[PDB]
Amino acid sequence: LKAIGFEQPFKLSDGNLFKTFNLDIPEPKVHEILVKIQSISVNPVDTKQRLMDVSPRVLGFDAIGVVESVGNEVTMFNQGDIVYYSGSPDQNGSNAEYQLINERLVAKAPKNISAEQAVSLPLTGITAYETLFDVFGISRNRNENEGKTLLIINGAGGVGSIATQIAKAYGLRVITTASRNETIEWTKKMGADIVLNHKESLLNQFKTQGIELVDYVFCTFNTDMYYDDMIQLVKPRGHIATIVAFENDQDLNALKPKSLSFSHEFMFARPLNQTDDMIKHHEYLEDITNKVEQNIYQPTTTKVIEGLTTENIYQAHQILESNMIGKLVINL
Amino acid sequence: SLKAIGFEQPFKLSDGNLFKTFNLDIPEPKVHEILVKIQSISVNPVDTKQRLMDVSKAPRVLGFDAIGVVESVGNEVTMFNQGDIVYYSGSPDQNGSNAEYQLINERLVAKAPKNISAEQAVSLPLTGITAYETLFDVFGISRNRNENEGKTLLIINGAGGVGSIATQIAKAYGLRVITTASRNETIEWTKKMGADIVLNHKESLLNQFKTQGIELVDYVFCTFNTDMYYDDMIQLVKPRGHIATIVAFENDQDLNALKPKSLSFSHEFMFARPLNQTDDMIKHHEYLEDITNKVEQNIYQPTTTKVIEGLTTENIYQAHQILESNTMIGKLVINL
Ligand SMILES: [Mg+2]
Ligand SMILES: [Mg+2]
Ligand SMILES: [Mg+2]
Repeated sequence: LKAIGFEQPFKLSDGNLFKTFNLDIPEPKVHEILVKIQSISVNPVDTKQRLMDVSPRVLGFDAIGVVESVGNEVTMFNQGDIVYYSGSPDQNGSNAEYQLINERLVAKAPKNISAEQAVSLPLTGITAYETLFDVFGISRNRNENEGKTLLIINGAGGVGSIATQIAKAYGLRVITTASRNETIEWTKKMGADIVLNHKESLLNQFKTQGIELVDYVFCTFNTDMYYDDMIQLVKPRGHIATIVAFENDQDLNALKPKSLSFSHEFMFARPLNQTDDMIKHHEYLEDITNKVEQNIYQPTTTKVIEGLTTENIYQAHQILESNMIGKLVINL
Repeated sequence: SLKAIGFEQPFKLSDGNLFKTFNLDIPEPKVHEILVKIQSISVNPVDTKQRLMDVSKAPRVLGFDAIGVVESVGNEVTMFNQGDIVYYSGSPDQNGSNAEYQLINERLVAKAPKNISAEQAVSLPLTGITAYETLFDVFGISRNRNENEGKTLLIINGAGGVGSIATQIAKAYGLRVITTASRNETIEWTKKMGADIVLNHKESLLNQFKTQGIELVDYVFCTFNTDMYYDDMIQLVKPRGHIATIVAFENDQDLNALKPKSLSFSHEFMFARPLNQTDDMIKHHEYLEDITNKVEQNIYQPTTTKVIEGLTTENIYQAHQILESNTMIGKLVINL
């Protein structure tokens, strides 16, 4: 099988240091299933994971494809199944013709949309579900979330786009931020109830528009810039979280006056730590599938590139690092 | 008129006993306020920190733990009658308990337990409300014992005021509690409070977990020197776990250290509810009432270990010195 990888970490200005590789096709460990890949997505993380040492390295943490084979302990899937998933950065990525993945991290993909559209959803969707249900602790019952408001700083990114949809489906009011006609229209398309401009004072906008302090705040870009804003905008005893690493250390005492909680969401904590509850990833992907088939969620692919090649993956990293509305996808 | 102990400007204890005795009018309670004739008070770390704040209008009167008898009530109070024996903590934005009388909103008060003395009961309001918020609000433990069984709390520095009562609460609600203590006095005391396992925070905590076969914990909170133990709390908590402090950091911290295990970090502040006049201020009443019920059932024990007799400037000063020394086990009380 073919794969795109690298031997050492690099910045793009170093040059295109992706190379092709020819590997075997293994058999699936007992709870593993083996997947022939149809399409993949590129995520901020691939650009971040490209900088780490190499213990080649093969990136890719979004995939959809057809189940080639499964292991003797598999009860969840069959050869033939069209499945999508994210996986984990300590196993070779989806940047390959074939890929091994544990069954508990996978779900059948929706069939009422194209493969290239459905593959916009696994990494971003799992991340958003973990943020809403595990971190913030919203109810699976829509009525129990009545009166709750979520603020998403940067609604137009991959996680922002799907989290908006999920939060709406589960009964929340969703406020997002977007600062140009293109990102404003997109977040509105995703279901935002109120759109604010993150390049101008947010608290001012809350005051102007009569917006009360929010239950939960979720930052998806430049958290250093918005740490104090998140604290100002959340209600006492509320909860703020990020999915973007900070560039600098912060004052945790700033959380004291309102007795706040701060969470750093990382969707790979479950697989990386082989947690008892890795199955939640399957459960979240399955809910996504159901809601896509119901037309409650819509996919978020806006750019498609054809061919899993070193020139392509490099271009995709150039694009991700420019900081995209919705998702970038590559078809094999 | 009423005697109150207070001060005109923030000061260090090295500046001497600048507490002063004031003669003040006895207030009348507003609609939902009660007027309490104070019997006993406790002195807490927060007293010593608040003694460093600018005084907006003189004098500043501290004191954030009280028990006494209801003298009167505002005209829509329904939760209490004249004569009721009640206890509470209150809030730093109003005159505190270092006085013969005090006003407090009814939603922040509960009747005290009847089976222990006033000097024992007053050890409980501030530490207990802080422990209930940490466990129920911050960590989100269940009111249902079964939902908590199989879970473990670690308390770093377990023998202080909040650590003492939290150990009891957590045990009552079904958790395993691991505490840390590093000298004979504190080890014995935390065991007496109910700790299942006691570890030494002067030695590698992770090495103690490995060698004793301790699984990573569900919840960690730190009651002293959080800068020193931040990285430890991250090491010892389970993936997607929750860590918290009730004391301020000296230094900024790397919040990316929370990322690998997708962790939550909370800074618990007991006064956030009254200071923001939150809609759910009644939780303070609710937690104080649960403490009273469990004391009367002999499930919780009071934590007073030192008593000073007399509300005087000398005694308040001596209490501040004792608290600043960070050597107290359990609680220090002053009887009026
Ligand atoms: Mg299932
Ligand atoms: Mg929670
Ligand atoms: Mg009641």
